[PDB]
Amino acid sequence: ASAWERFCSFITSTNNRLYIGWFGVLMIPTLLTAVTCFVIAFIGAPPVDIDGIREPVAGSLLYGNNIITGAVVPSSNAIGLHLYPIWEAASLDEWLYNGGPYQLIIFHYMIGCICYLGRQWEYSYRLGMRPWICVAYSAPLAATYSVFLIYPLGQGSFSDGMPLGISGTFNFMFVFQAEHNILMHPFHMFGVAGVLGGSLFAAMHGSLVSSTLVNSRSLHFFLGAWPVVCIWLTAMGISTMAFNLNGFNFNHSIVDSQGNVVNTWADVLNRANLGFEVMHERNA
Amino acid sequence: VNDLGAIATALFVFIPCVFLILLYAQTASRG
Amino acid sequence: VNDLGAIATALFVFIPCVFLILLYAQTASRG
Amino acid sequence: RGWFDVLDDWLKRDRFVFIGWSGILLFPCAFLSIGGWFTGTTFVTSWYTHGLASSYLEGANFLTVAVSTPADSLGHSLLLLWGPEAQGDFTRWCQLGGLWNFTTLHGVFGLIGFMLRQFEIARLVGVRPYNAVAFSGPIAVYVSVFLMYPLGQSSWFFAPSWGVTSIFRFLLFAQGFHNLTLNPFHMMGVAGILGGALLCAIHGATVENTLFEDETYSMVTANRFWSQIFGIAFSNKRWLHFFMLFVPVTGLWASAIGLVGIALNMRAYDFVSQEIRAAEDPEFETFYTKNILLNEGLRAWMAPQDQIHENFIFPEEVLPRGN
Amino acid sequence: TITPSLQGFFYSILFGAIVLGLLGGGFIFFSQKDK
Amino acid sequence: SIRYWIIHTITVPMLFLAGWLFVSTGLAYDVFGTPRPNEYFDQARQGLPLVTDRYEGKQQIDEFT
Amino acid sequence: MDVIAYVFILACIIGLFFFAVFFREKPT
Amino acid sequence: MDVIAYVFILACIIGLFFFAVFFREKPT
Amino acid sequence: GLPWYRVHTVVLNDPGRLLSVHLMHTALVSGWAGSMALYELAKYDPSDPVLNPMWRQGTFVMPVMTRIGVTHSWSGWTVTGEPWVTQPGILGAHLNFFSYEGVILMHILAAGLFFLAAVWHWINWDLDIYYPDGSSEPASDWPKIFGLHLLTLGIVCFGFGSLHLTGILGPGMWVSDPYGLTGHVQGVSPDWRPFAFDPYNPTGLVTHHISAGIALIIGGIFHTVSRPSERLYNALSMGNVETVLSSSVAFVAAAAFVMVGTMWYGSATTPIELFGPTRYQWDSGYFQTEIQRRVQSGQTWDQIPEKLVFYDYIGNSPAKGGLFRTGAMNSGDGIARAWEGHPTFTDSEGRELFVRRMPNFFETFPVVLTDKDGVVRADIPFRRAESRYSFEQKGVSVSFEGGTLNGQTFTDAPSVKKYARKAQLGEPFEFDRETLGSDGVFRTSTRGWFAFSHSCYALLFFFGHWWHGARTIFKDVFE
Amino acid sequence: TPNPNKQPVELNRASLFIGLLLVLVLALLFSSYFFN
Amino acid sequence: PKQTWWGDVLKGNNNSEAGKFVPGWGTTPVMAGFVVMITLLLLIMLQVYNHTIVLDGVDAGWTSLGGF
Ligand code: CL7
Ligand code: CL7
Ligand code: CL7
Ligand SMILES: C=Cc1c(C)c2cc3nc(c4c5[nH]c(cc6nc(cc1[nH]2)C(C)=C6CC)c(C)c5C(=O)[C@@H]4C(=O)OC)[C@@H](CCC(=O)OC/C=C(\C)CCC[C@H](C)CCC[C@H](C)CCCC(C)C)[C@@H]3C
Ligand SMILES: CCCCCCCCCCCCCCCC(=O)OC[C@H](COP(=O)(O)OC[C@@H](O)CO)OC(=O)CCCCCCCCCCCCCCC
Ligand SMILES: CC1=CCCC(C)(C)[C@H]1/C=C/C(C)=C/C=C/C(C)=C/C=C/C=C(C)/C=C/C=C(C)/C=C/C1=C(C)CCCC1(C)C
Ligand SMILES: CC1=CCCC(C)(C)[C@H]1/C=C/C(C)=C/C=C/C(C)=C/C=C/C=C(C)/C=C/C=C(C)/C=C\C1=C(C)CCCC1(C)C
Ligand SMILES: [Fe+2]
Repeated sequence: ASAWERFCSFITSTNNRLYIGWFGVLMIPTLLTAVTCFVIAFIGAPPVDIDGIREPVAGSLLYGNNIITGAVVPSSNAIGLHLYPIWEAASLDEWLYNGGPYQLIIFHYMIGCICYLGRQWEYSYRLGMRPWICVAYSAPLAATYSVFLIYPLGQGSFSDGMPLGISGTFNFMFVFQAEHNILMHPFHMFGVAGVLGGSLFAAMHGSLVSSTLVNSRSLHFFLGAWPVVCIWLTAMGISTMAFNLNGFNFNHSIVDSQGNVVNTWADVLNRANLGFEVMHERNA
Repeated sequence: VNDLGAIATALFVFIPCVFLILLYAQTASRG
Repeated sequence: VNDLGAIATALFVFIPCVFLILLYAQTASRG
Repeated sequence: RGWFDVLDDWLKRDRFVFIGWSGILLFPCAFLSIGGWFTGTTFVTSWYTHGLASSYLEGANFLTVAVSTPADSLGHSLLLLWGPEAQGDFTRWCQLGGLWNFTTLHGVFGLIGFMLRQFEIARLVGVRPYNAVAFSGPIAVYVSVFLMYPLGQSSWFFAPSWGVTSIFRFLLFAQGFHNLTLNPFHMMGVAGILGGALLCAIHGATVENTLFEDETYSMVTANRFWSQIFGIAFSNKRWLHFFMLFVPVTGLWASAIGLVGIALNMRAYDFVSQEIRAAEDPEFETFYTKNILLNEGLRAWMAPQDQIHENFIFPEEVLPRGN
Repeated sequence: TITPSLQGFFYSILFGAIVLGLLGGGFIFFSQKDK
Repeated sequence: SIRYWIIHTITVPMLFLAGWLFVSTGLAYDVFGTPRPNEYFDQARQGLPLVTDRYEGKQQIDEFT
Repeated sequence: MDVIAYVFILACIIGLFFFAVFFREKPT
Repeated sequence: MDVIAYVFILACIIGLFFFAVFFREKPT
Repeated sequence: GLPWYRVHTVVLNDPGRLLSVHLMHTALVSGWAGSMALYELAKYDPSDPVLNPMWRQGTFVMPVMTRIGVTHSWSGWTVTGEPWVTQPGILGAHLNFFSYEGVILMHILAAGLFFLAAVWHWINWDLDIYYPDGSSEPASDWPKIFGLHLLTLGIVCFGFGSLHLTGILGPGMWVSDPYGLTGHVQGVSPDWRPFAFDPYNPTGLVTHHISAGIALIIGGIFHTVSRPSERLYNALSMGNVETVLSSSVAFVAAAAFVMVGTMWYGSATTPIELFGPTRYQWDSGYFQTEIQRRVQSGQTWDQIPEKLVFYDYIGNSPAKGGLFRTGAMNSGDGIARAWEGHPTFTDSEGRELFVRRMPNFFETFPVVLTDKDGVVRADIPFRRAESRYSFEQKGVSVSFEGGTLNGQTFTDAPSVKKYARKAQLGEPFEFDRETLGSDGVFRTSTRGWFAFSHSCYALLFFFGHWWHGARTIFKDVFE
Repeated sequence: TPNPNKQPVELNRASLFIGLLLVLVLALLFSSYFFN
Repeated sequence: PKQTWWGDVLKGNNNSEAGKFVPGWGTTPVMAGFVVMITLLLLIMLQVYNHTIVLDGVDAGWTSLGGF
């Protein structure tokens, strides 16, 4: 009953309402920090110079936006990959102006996510069950790390990271499509197949069980495995596109015998990408 | 008139009413 | 914005909520 | 025993596959739809309707073949092989895009036949036909996208051409012109699909990781695990599986209502207060406004070639840019 | 007076009758065969 | 087993060649109206043959042809 | 005032989470 | 719109009278 | 207890209480009809029938009333553009009573009566009729009840077609010209020649409701006498009311789809004087073609009837609205007051060019003034860009024929730009927003709201049909 | 004469929480459009 | 079980022949023909509305309103 032993028996105990565990020891502060800063910076936060051009972009509720259009703007383009802690800032108002809250939120959130995976494993151990829920959870984890961490690393700044907002997500998707043509990348096709097929198999399994309940184990194995594998693949696809290894490109493929070019659907898709791109790229 | 006049009247009508109806319903369900 | 936007949102929030709470209360009072 | 009873028993007899009465509608229609698509990709081109090379003879790729939609001038003509357009000439029927109508209509009747088939099979086995009700969602999506949408528009030309890159063109067109991503019904559809995938994944993993060392898995351990890890858990198996059924289907139906709304240009294209506030001062910039700008750009840069029939001519001066 | 479009529709009824008749005839005939 | 092998050996390559010759002899272009690689444009007919009328589409293509 | 509507709905959601976590009827 | 508020309250009162008259629990 | 989504099954086995809830639903529906019409009357502007018709004003039920006879109001005004004359003088001239308020009063009265009947049938749930001669279990014969109902509806359909629609003993129906100029409520005469199948010729409607009416009467009589067949009776489970529910829901969904088709594509039932122009009349240049031919037919520009030019505005199209842009159209671009007149544009060289009109699709369009020969002459470059074919660099005057700006010539570059944008929005018009605080963004007419709402309803009711068919066929399993 | 067909209506706690979550989430999603 | 007057009037229509059916197929063959008939009728109308079928002198459009 050493004080240290008593503490350990408290944390690694299956009688709390929510299991804490050693991974949860890191999970709780980081997640609480991320949630608190996200709430604060989503309700009210100054406009952020996303383009690093002294011109700001607002995203908070008190500055005009609603839930659909509000967001937490990524840290400024001038910062690059530099960590921007509050104590490493010239002035609080400036630190907000450069987009520090985004950095705070995403870093605490990513650490909390990986610790949450660890906590899942730990409790599976403490209860005496095979410890592979965490393996399945590793897929959406990979996806978030792709959009928030790996893509900015490949692109050199967190200004290319995903905004934390509903409309920011769509803006990110369209700019990503413009610059990398993700639709014609096979890994995203695997991901689309994964989500749609996962819904299909979920509906089929639920209908069958709920209809007759009024190797079969391999059935549930396949249920678990299919969408997880596809999400791993599409997360890897995003990560590869973060290193300028873009998808397929079939523009200007068929040419007339004399030398003219006959259009195909890929050219229409490329022209749509061209529109998205030229609307992007403020200057050149 | 007051834009909040209608809202105040509606909430005054509604809140005690839903309270009373809830009490009566959870009384009558019981034997 | 729409002056009726807030009213529509409030009634949407409230009516199903009071319905559900009433059903649960008159369920739980009964054994 | 009249001819009808003989026919019925013959249909219901066990074979490698089950035909049933539904088969009489499903198999011919499904086979014709598939054959129409294969023919349209292999041989027929869209050089006369969209001015594209969407066939293998043209030299296209598997990702660029497409049974392209009929021309714009035909409106919503059914394009029968013997109609006022084709007039019995097979080649003109193909060039005008009649293969699109052939494939889509026979697909509709194949889907109807499949739902009837599931009704019939559940009737034979003697279990609740939740499978048919589940399949009702895909039929809603199909009817909303391939029939109701082009019917609410000017012509079949605006329907999704059967393909891969053609479907991608349809997605980008919908974003550019209807701003679909901002539609709440599409948001419910996305939530339904992603939640269905989530449910499949975690249900499979849980059942695998609570297996008894021999239904067949410790429901008690699974319940406690999820309660103490996530907070909430299913304590009822029937509810668990009905929920798995319910979520993706509901997502599909919500998206279907979203798609029928945009078929009438009854689209949630913008937020009025944001437009007003942006008009007042030019400094006010949010992500929604930049999405609007992207939509303007995509419309301008895609319209001259997507809707080639309209003979749009936009010079370089009028094309929006980030200057 | 008959127009080309109406005549086409009449030929459609002919062809549809033929298709349905051949399908139904095949089904009923084969069902009767292996009684 | 063995018997059907004779029939399939005699037939399947004949069908394969049937499709092969259907493409090679240029019959497909006539059947489906698909232009020959030189038929997309003349030496200067670089305009597109797009149908503008619903009622007389086949004749208009005949003009485009 | 929209901000008040959004914040009120959100606070109600959080309260619902609190009650759904710590006050669920015991499974049995 | 005040007229609508007044008329709605009044109609609710009349409905209350109808139910209080023809649907009271029997005294005993 | 029952789950919240099955609470109403407690009337499945009780014919009396089932009838009671049907009567209550009918009371609600009739009450809504009355209340909605009352509200529309209380928010209406009869002064302007030309540049502010009912469809511009967010009316929903008024066009449906007006379709088959009701035009005037007790306050006097008619919708056809004349104060109502009490042409009624005798019995069979109730026309002075059945104005909008008369219909409202009758519907509210029906609501009350149906509510009272519903209360009565709820209390007296155990009438002897619901029970057979010698069995305690209530049991109804659905086939004969269907026959009786069908016979009643056939009689009413035949009466509607032959008396009301023909105008023999009724107001007739709304008819109009191909361009929505003259709108009468006149009787129609039925003709069985094939052109009565033209959906835009009203003579079909009467011809339908007569013949179809008779077809129902026969169809009623047969079912009032003929028994079902064991085969069908067992297959469809005619002893179980759930099958009636399934089939009825399917029928109603099909009806909704057909109605949406007619509403969106226009027909004789939906005239543009009532519900507004379709979205295809803008696409096909229907009104622009007509006007251009009329002016080209020697008439001067100022002599063009203003309804015909209002129809050529794109703000009237039902395909320019939004899902959450609420209220009447006049809450949008504002209420029109005057037509500025047909504008024409000329460049420095004096060549006459035209502005390309914005299609239904585009929320915004690039303004491009092009030579009639297909060569772009001038334009308005993007928000801030340097140009070579430009508005000012080339210089453009605009001159207006007819209307408010008659004979005028604006060469002020902001003025030319404003009227260029107006010209690409159809016909230039005087719009007021100060009265209503209008938002400048468009809204859809009555036609669009009908199409959208009932397409959604039909889509949902198909799923309802599938579910209830499933619960009928699988009845032994669903318990 | 009493009606046999009367039956009570049941809704347990878990169902209440599920319903409230559905309602609140739908309200949050659609308010941003209702305010337009 | 009140023996009202209207109940006396209508009970014969309510459930005199409740649960009675004729054996076999009965009129079902005849019904078949009727269905096929309407299956043409509706079809024709659709095509007439669709401008697939063009009846002589029947211009399916707004021009047919001429005469009112
Ligand atoms: C416009 C370009 C485009 C189109 C048209 C398009 N996609 Mg995508 N697309 C997909 C489907 C899809 C379908 C079915 C589809 C057609 O219907 C499309 N797409 C279409 C999915 C397979 C896949 C996305 C699936 C997906 O969402 O992946 C998981 C990603 C995340 C963030 C999961 C988050 C996990 C976190 C632990 C959550 C915990 C925090 C939460 C607050 C906790 C709350 C708890 C409590 C309080 C309630 C996808 C992607 C993705 C992208 C991108 C850039 C795109 N896309 C782009 C497109 C991914 O990065 C991305 C990708 O692959 O990277 C992972
Ligand atoms: C008197 C002559 C006649 C008339 C006018 C008439 N009936 Mg009948 N009739 C019925 C309804 C009815 C209605 C609703 C109705 C008026 O609208 C009529 N009838 C009218 C049913 C109650 C009953 C049998 C019910 C019954 O089984 O009907 C057949 C079954 C079904 C599923 C209907 C088929 C529907 C399809 C799913 C539609 C799919 C649409 C498609 C996707 C796209 C369309 C394309 C288009 C362009 C072509 C009946 C009978 C029956 C008969 C007979 C002989 C009749 N009738 C006769 C008539 C039965 O055997 C028989 C009987 O048993 O009498 C007691
Ligand atoms: C949504 C698809 C659908 C349609 C359109 C539909 N049903 Mg059902 N349906 C019934 C009647 C019915 C009628 C008379 C009818 C056509 O008029 C329909 N249905 C139609 C009852 C016999 C039976 C029980 C009914 C029953 O229990 O209803 C209880 C419902 C309650 C307390 C509220 C539900 C909330 C709604 C959001 C109401 C919103 C207001 C309204 C929208 C205003 C617009 C009016 C109009 C335009 C719609 C039934 C069921 C049931 C279901 C389900 C899933 C459905 N349905 C579904 C449908 C049962 O479980 C269940 C079942 O049978 O399980 C045993
Ligand atoms: C692209 C996505 C997608 C595909 C390809 C798909 C495919 C399938 N779904 C089925 C079922 C289901 N899907 C369901 C829910 C869903 N289904 C979903 C998404 C899809 N479902 C989603 C997201 C859900 C969640 C709600 C359920 C509940 C079921 C089933 O019960 C059923 C099955 O049994 O599953 C195993 C099978 C139906 C078999 C059939 O009709 O044969 C008959 C074939 C016919 C009728 C021909 C159809 C012709 C089509 C419509 C048009 C032409 C298509 C071309 C030939 C190919 C074009 C390809 C290009 C576009 C690239 C088939 C494996
Ligand atoms: C005209 C006036 C109309 C007024 C409004 C009427 C409103 C009626 C009530 C509407 C709401 C009903 C809710 C019932 C809720 C309820 O009790 O559900 C639980 C219930 C359980 O059914 P059982 O038969 O097991 O038990 C029934 C009893 O518990 C209650 O009757 O199942 C369903 O209702 C099936 C559908 C579930 C639907 C919800 C599934 C999704 C939940 C999560 C979604 C939101 C989160 C998304 C995150 C991204
Ligand atoms: C499968 C796959 C994944 C792994 C790699 C691998 C290379 C193996 C790859 C396979 C690739 C290959 C070579 C696939 C070959 C696919 C093909 C072309 C299959 C095609 C079968 C063709 C069919 C049905 C055509 C049927 C045509 C029909 C009815 C015609 C219908 C008709 C129409 C269209 C017009 C009117 C007249 C008529 C007759 C009614
Ligand atoms: C009681 C009495 C007896 C003797 C005769 C006398 C006349 C005195 C009689 C009195 C009768 C009177 C005054 C009857 C009045 C009846 C009335 C006003 C009935 C009600 C009509 C209102 C209805 C349906 C409600 C519709 C509301 C719905 C859909 C719910 C949601 C809505 C839907 C789903 C569509 C979009 C809009 C909204 C609001 C979201
Ligand atoms: Fe399972």
